[PDB]
Amino acid sequence: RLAVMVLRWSDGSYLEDQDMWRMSGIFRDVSLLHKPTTQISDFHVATRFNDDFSRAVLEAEVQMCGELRDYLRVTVSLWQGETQVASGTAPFGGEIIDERGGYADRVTLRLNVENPKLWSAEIPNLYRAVVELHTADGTLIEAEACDVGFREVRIENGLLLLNGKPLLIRGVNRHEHHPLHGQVMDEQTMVQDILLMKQNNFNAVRCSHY
Amino acid sequence: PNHPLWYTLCDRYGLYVVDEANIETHGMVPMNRLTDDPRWLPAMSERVTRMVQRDRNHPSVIIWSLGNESGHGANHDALYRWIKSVDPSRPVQYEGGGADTTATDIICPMYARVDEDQPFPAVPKWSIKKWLSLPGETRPLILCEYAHAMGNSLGGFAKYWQAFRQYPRLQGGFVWDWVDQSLIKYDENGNPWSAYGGDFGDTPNDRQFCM
Ligand SMILES: O=C1O[C@H](CO)[C@H](O)[C@H](O)[C@H]1O
Ligand SMILES: [Mg+2]
Ligand code: NA
Ligand code: NA
Repeated sequence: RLAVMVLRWSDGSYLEDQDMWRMSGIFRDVSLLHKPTTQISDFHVATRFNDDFSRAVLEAEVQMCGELRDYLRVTVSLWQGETQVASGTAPFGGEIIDERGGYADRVTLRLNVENPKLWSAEIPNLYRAVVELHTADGTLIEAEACDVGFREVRIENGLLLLNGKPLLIRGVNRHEHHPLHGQVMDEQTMVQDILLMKQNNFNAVRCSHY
Repeated sequence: PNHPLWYTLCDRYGLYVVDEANIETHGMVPMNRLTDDPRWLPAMSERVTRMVQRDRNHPSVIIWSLGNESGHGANHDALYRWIKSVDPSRPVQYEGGGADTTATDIICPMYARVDEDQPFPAVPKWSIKKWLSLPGETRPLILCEYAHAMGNSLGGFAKYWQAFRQYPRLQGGFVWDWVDQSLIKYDENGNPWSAYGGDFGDTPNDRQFCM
């Protein structure tokens, strides 16, 4: 048995003065997650590009918790639909970063990607990154994963660029609001909103204000 | 460069002066044909250097100009730098080649409009408000020529002034121009009348465009 005591007002309320209905409760999902003792505790995915975006490097930093052992490995594999386009395998032990050494509980994988299909609102090309924590000899301990969008966002000479091209933001602010369920969101409502937005020539959304 | 007394009078009466080199090559095709030519650098140099040597002590002169309507040639860049080295006390401007070249400290277009772009190839005349904020642009904007006062004219003059007052980096401009270039001729009865191009049997000529 779980018991959860939810306070409507807290010191947190001073930082939550959004122009919206003031409600309270357990209003998003509750889940139970099982992870192994030796586990992926964090991963970051970055994509960097050459000048014309014909070459990319995917860089995945992976952190673990548990006891560190020589046989442990991370394999990051990148997939374009059903095709594995790149893969890399390494033991833990990051590069030296200071006088005390480096992170023995982290590893960074770097994968080369030629002619990456680029992500934008116009063409949302996605790859799948799979992060496998495993023994060298082939025992999968656990896997985590994400969708990867190959895109560069930068401000250069006063312009916001996406893959080297200046954006024109056709945007809207969107609160999480339902007339029957209040601030509880569901997949159907989210999809309905995205459809209507894109059908009405929006390409951007601001998460007002959370 | 004007008659020497002009500068004395502007010193004493109080007017800001743009002192401009006697270099205009408008009729060349393209406009920079002579000004990009190193053979013409000596002649151009003298028209710039000898002006600065003459007029540098006048407080009324606040800006040096490299001339007018001669495109943008490497000779302009060389002479822009000469002035900056010899006289750091005054900005240098020049409009040729699109009003915002490397040979000018001030965005100094001629007849750029307030709100309307005129996107001519190579040498566009942007809306003055738009011009200030083009990616990477930081310079002040003062039109070397604007509000062409030919005959019944100066329509839209207030639009420039509203913009000048609203935009810090829009620091005004110079109207074109002060006085009609008409000349006195006399009829059969010795009565004087105002003449323009073509009235002296001069041909080809551009008629009333001098007024
Ligand atoms: O300034 C704002 O204008 C909106 C007016 O409805 C709303 O209050 C937004 O949350 C706030 O950022
Ligand atoms: Mg508010
Ligand atoms: Na101003
Ligand atoms: Na004229």
